[PDB]
Amino acid sequence: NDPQRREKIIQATLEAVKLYGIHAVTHRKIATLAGVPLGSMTYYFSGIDELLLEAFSSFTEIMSRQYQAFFSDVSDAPGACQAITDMIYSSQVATPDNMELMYQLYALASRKPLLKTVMQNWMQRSQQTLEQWFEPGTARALDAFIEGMTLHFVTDPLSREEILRMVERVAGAA
Amino acid sequence: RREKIIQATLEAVKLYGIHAVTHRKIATLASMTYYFSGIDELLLEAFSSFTEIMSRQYQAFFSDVSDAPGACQAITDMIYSSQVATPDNMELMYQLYALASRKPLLKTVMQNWMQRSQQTLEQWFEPGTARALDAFIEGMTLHFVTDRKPLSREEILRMVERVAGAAAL
Repeated sequence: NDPQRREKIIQATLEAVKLYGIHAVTHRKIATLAGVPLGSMTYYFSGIDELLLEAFSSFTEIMSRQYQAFFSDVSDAPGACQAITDMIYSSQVATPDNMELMYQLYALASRKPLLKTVMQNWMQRSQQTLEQWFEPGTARALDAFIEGMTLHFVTDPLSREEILRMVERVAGAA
Repeated sequence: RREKIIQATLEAVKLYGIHAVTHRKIATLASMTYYFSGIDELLLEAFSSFTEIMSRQYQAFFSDVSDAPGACQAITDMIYSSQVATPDNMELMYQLYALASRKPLLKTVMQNWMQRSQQTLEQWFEPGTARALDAFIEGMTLHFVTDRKPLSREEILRMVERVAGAAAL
């Protein structure tokens, strides 16, 4: 079955999306990107749509891990305000490759429900992280504020000390 | 008859993909090579016009607001309204954000929008609070599109008032 080469194909599909367009993603294009035979495409996946769904799925699991990374050294809610600030301060550069792919996924999800399922599982994770030090009502508000705050750079402001003080107000703690 | 073309472009974009869009698939959805020559032209014009009408309506939501508490109620209504439905043009918006990252004129038109929304909220809130309110608003509608567990009007208003802090009258 060869799990590593299945992973490669998903990697190469993702790479074939950020590079050219999802409209352009074909079996041949991905196989030549993955350095793999045409047959492996049909052996592992039932169709381009299962493949795209898996690649987007894996893209969001990457993000989730890039997300909970910021909470490595967080014991407490005050440290969690700091990690949130770090994350919003740090991801002001770069690159809008992920964010570009992600806004593509938000819009596509509103008319492809398998993809919406994947989006939901991705946000469950973010909220679950925050609930380690906040109650859901605060976790939910902080998640939304983090997501909106990130947008407000993808168009283009603003100091760490200032980002921290907005976070601290959305959290009201300590 | 540019508006037919402008809305066809917007309709095509939302009706199956961005890059997908062709000068024909647009043409059937409402001169093309003659009026509006470049297919990317076109998107710029459609998205600009879209961004201007979106920005105007958001402002208009606050037309009868006189004060900060009123403004917290208005924001809560707007956020709750977006959750019980989900607005017409939220896909085009996420598409917009995707293009803004790649093409600088859409970054600039988007930029002009964000300061429009902030200028409204600055009529009652300090720009730090106005900035946080705008981001909270944007991030909340993004969450709706997915769709997380629904929030009551009561929960949103409590959240909005926290983010506004003082005033609260």
